[PDB]
Amino acid sequence: MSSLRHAIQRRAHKERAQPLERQRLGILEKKKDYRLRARDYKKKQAVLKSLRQKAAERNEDEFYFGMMSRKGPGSALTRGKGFTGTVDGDRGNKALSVETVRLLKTQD
Amino acid sequence: KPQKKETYMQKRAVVVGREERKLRDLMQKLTTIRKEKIAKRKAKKEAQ
Amino acid sequence: AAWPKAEDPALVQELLDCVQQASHYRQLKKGANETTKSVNRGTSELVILAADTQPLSIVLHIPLICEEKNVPYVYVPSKVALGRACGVSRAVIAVSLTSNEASDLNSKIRALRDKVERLA
Amino acid sequence: PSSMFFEHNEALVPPYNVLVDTNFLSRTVGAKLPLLESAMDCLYASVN
Amino acid sequence: IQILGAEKALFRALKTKHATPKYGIIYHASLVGQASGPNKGKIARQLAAKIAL
Amino acid sequence: GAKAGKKVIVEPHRHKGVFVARGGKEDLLCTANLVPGESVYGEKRISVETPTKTEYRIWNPFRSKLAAGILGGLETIYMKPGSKVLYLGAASGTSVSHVADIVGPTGAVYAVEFSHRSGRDLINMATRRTNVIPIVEDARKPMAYRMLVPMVDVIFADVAQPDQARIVGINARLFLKQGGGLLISIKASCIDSTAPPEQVFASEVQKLREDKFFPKEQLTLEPYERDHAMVSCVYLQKEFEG
Amino acid sequence: PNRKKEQRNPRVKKRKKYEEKQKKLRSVKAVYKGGEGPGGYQGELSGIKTNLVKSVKL
Amino acid sequence: ELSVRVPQLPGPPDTLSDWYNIPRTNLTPELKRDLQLLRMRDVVAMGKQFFKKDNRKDFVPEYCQVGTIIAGATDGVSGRLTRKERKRTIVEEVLSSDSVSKYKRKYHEIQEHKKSGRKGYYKKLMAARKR
Repeated sequence: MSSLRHAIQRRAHKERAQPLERQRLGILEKKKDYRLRARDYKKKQAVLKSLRQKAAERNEDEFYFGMMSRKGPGSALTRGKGFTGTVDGDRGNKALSVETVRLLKTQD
Repeated sequence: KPQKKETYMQKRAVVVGREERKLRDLMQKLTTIRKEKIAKRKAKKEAQ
Repeated sequence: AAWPKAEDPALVQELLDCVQQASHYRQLKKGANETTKSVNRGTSELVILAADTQPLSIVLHIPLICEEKNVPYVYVPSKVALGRACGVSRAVIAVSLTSNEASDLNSKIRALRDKVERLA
Repeated sequence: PSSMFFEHNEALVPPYNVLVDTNFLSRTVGAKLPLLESAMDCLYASVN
Repeated sequence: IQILGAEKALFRALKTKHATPKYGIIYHASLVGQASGPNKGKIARQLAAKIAL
Repeated sequence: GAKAGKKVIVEPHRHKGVFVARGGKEDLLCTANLVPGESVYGEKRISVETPTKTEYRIWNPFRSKLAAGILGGLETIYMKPGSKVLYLGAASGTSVSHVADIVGPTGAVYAVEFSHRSGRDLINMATRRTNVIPIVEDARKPMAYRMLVPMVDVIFADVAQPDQARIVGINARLFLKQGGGLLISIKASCIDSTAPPEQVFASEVQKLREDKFFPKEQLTLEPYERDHAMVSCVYLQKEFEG
Repeated sequence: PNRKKEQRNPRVKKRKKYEEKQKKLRSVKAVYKGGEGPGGYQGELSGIKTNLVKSVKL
Repeated sequence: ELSVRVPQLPGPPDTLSDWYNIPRTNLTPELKRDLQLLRMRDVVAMGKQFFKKDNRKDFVPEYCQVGTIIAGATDGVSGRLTRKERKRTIVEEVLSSDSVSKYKRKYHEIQEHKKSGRKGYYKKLMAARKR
């Protein structure tokens, strides 16, 4: 049980460190750090597998009405060197009319 | 996309004073300490 | 002027005996300003006021705060006897004896303030 | 409630207030047992 | 002369790029008190120019 | 502490007429001052210059059992602005000023005091506030002020008497509407000095129920006063107004 | 096993158990603990919450 | 006697009728700083004084009014802020108070704990490998 064990039965076992001749390579990854690494990789691969399923089973004739108010991801040919697959969003700025810029420049 | 050119509404911004920057820095420090304290309290309550 | 005056038959001496008991128990405030401060801080359970005071307006000003805070007050007829009962070596005209959460004096306090509430 | 120190009711001091249910009352008449006398002999104190 | 007296709001607005006050002491004259709406500010301008002359 | 000159903001409470002024390190309770620019008993008050005449007055819970009950968390206090309140046990008019400041100019507070010098202080503060009328009479005999008190909506009862339930019973039989709100402040050491306070409170609630009230809330206002309770009850109904 | 300096004395253990169970009581109910101090009323020193009803609904 | 009338025909309430007309919040940036300070007043007194955890989604109430304590007539020697301490906002009073160094110390401990292993650590590991 738990009362049938001495304090030397309860005593913790210490963890060894990376050798000092090899400490420049980083920390010695043990089971806990390996579990963190494996959890992060399995999570990222699960998201990527779901994205690959969604890109495979895509209707080529789909029509949402946000397509008339968004700029598409395009291709590398149409966009150019600045091509990421992400749809570009708006930063909030807008082209500003001349009367309001006349007001702002009088204030400045 | 992070904008690289500087817009006119960024060029015409008023340089803020010293007292308002001290109040801004104090509000930054208080909000960070509040967020860390809230995360610690929520972790303790989740353990219980 | 002192309408809740204590009468003779073994009520004045019960009051002064409880006063001496509380003064031994260190649960008692002496003098007009200390009675006033104890009533205004609300720790007072009962307050004894002398009635033989040269001009009586002092032990007339204390009953207003006692009636506002609703604590019992009662007049004993001798400030010399009140000072002798407290153990002061001076004449005391106002005595307020406070409340504590654990004592055996509080039974005497409770019976005394029941008799005083019947006197009023 | 006041006078409760961690499932110890300090409000109950003699004379004890005792609520009586119909099952207790039918069985204390059935067992030839006087009600207030047996309650006082159980608690060693004055009940109402 | 249009914004004499409204100098606190004036220099606050000029330093924070807000909109300046339209009038100052001139508001409690007779001739700017008959107008209503934006004609109040227009009459304040015209009255301040005539006051300067 | 809550020093003079600190800036506070004043938000409304859950109750009507009461506000809570919070700021910095101390949140306090306040009521809108009826006569602005003057304190009754030397309390801290709160001036706000609206974009002058607006002032709020701080409500001491250690001095007044109603503010002690409000900070304890009563479900309602029955006194909206414009409701008549019969105050029994209006000793010197300290909390009666805050009740009058709650009920406002269109309400009325009938403040009954028995002693005479407390009556002088009450007549002074009711000279200041024109909606509290002072009645120097014994609350045990409500035939004295039946010309003065019309049928009120709320009764406050802060009398420290052993016959407190009978006093409130006859006063509410004479001057309380059908379904009338009242708040009674019970002091266990003055009701029954020998018995435990929870048993004293249950006995007083049972006596009110025999005297035709229906009790709906009860709190022991403990961090402000020892062995005190505040019992809220409705006269002759289950709901408050109708 | 190794036991505590508190456990070697049965009175001091029952002193520290009472000090921490009187401490756990203040976190549930409200103790009186003296009225207003000598300084007066410095405000309700730890918050006022408006939407909280703490009365025993009879 | 009896005159021609003036014809005056051309949402949420402005003033509360039941609370003696508290005006609606003019949500200035200083009042917004004050309200953020009031929801963070547990952090301001750094553990010396804890507060009732009132955490709604919006900290700005609908009706507020920024006022000032005037005077308690019984206490006026130490319960009264001096002329060099009566400041304009509440945040200015917090900044004029002490323990601003205490806030900065706690902020720098949080900043070390949050820069503990994120990306400068990995830049240092990559440089030590490449050397």
